[PDB]
Amino acid sequence: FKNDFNSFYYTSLLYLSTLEPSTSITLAERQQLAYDLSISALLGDKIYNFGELLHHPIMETIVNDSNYDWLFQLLNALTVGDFDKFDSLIKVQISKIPILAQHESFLRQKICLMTLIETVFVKNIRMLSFEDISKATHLPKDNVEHLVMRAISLGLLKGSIDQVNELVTISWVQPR
Repeated sequence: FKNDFNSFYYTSLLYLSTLEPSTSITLAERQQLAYDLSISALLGDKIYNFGELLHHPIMETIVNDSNYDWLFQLLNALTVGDFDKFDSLIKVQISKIPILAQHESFLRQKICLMTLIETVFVKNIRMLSFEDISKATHLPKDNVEHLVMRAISLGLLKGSIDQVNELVTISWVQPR
């Protein structure tokens, strides 16, 4: 309460940083911390990388036990923008989990935000069209403007939508 998930995630990582190697945390508490970090990233105002989380040694505690394999594979599918893997898990894990069901549209938007931002970064594209973005997000061209506008609200990039032309121009973006 009176927090954001990116902030909770950061405090959660910082707690590992402040602890001595003789950690009070256990394997069981690490499984819960790995889970909580990941749910926080899945709902994160500021997580865009995800790749560091997906390989942080904290996660060894769940992947080696298949403890939260569904959550891990969901955050993996976001990390690579793999809509088919994401959709196959979303088709089950949203329905079974009330927090994720409340955030169903946040999950499906975060993959879309991230897929575009990665594309713009790695392919070094600086002008795009609503068509290409719609292929990369599965939103219709008539709605995709609002998704990419929200990325600028999140402060991830410096760009301008050119919706009258069905276009976008980016000029800076956070590294993937």
